[PDB]
Amino acid sequence: VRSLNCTLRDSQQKSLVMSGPYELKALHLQGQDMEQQVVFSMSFVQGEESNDKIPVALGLKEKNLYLSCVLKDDKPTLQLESVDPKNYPKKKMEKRFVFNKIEINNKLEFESAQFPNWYISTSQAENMPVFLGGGGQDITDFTMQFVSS
Amino acid sequence: EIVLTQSPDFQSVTPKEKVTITCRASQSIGSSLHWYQQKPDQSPKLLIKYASQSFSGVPSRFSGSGSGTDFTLTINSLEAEDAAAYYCHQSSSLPFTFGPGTKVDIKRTVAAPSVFIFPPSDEQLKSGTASVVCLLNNFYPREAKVQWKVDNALQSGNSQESVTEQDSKDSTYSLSSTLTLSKADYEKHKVYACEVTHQGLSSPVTKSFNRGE
Amino acid sequence: QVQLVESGGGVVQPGRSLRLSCAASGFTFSVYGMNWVRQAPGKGLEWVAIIWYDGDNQYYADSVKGRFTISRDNSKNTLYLQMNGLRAEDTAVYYCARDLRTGPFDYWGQGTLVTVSSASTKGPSVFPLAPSSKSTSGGTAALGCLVKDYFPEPVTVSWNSGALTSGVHTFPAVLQSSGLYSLSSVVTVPSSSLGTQTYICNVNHKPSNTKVDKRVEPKS
Ligand SMILES: [Cl-]
Ligand SMILES: [Cl-]
Repeated sequence: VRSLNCTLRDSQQKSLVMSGPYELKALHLQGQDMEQQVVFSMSFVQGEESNDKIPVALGLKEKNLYLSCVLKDDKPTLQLESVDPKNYPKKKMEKRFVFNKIEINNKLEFESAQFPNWYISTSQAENMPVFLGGGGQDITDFTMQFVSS
Repeated sequence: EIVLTQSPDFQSVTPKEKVTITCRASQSIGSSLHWYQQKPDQSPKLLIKYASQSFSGVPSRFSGSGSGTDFTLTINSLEAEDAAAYYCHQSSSLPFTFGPGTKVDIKRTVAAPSVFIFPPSDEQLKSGTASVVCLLNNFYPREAKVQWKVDNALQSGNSQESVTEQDSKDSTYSLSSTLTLSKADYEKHKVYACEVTHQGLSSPVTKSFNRGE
Repeated sequence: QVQLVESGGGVVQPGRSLRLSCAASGFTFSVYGMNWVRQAPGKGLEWVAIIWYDGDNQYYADSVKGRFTISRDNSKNTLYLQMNGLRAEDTAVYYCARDLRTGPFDYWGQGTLVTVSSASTKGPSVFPLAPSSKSTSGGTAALGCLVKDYFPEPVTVSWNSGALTSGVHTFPAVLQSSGLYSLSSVVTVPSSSLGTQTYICNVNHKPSNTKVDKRVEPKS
């Protein structure tokens, strides 16, 4: 399965970094610290090609992890899940790892294909974890930059 | 936990040689495998990040390749300064682990060790203990076998070996094998010998002495 | 430029505690993960612990899990390691290292030596390794000095006050059953020089202030 290596920055230009074994946080980084951005492997999965939506999976290129959405106490939750890197990416990716990549207002939105109207989100505040959210004050828009280095 | 193994344990390389050393992971680690160089009593330094990516300031002769479980570090034309320990480390998952390392040295012509045996001094055994030193001097390769004979009987668990780092000029090693015995045990026997087996010797070399003769 | 400087290593009794420090400069310390990596004498590198950039999380190797505590102070650009229940196996050079994206250890400190022992400071006993009577005409003879039973490291050895350097091999120390160090320093010389040239090994052990100048003569 062919995928693209990228970094993601929210609509407030906050970069995404690892803060734990299974956690990401969003914060503004100085230009010289741009290399700290977590590297995603975005793969295109077999699925629902509705007008303006494309099914994707988001792996961490440098870890045996994928973003997935599950329920915890009736609440849709984002998590980083350990996988065996040799079996991934899969064309038929498991439902929990599927995100609908939405292109709107020249930006990216990642909706859980498991939880409609739930998106990969960041808070306005500095250095808070990345989560599943979406009235409201959550940031759901991102820009994708390609990895060259 | 992910375990990393490195092959070989020791590598002898002629300067200007293209050399390749391996690192194997117990599980698939993608490309999250890093290479480090470490000279003795020196801090390690990063050589290659994420299997095959260059690190600023590292000489272009260092190259990495591989993915999944099998990884290689290439030295494209080894230079004298490249004799060092080479470690791989994985960052795919916690806990983070290092491989056991590969020691790379400078190949030169086989050199037989010059063997010398030294009985304990009179001043030593006065304080209750006796030391028998067997010196293997200026040899190549590092591989040498030292067996202690006490009245044609083989010894065990009472000797400690020490090996110098590879000489920067003659590319040889020297080794000491120190047999420790109580004053009493030393006074019980007559013949003390050390037999040395090395590639440079057609037949092993024995160096002996009769106690106080 | 990136600089990492460890401090705090030394001799500690087993069961007791010690704090290591690592001061950083030349980079935004508050956005990089920091690590401790150790190396026991003559052994491989062993990863000890990680602390993420903000210090809200950390991770330890099983070998140190529960006995060790990794921490940081982003306002002072300092990384810490608190070691408890220290044992003989914990004797190692401890390096601090920055990681890139929780990946490679891109910058390393110089290392700090931690010695875990119940041994008391002691100067060595210096014995001669007398040149053999079998040393032949126009041949080489080996002689030396057995520097035995000292603590802690290091001892230094020179020959003829550093006048004699070619053919000298001062061996790395080996830790004995007793918890004391021992090494030998040898030199190869012309067999014909044995009567005309004087050979003295100069042993120096600063922790006990022991200076010994031993004459190495053929036995009679
Ligand atoms: Cl940035
Ligand atoms: Cl080069």
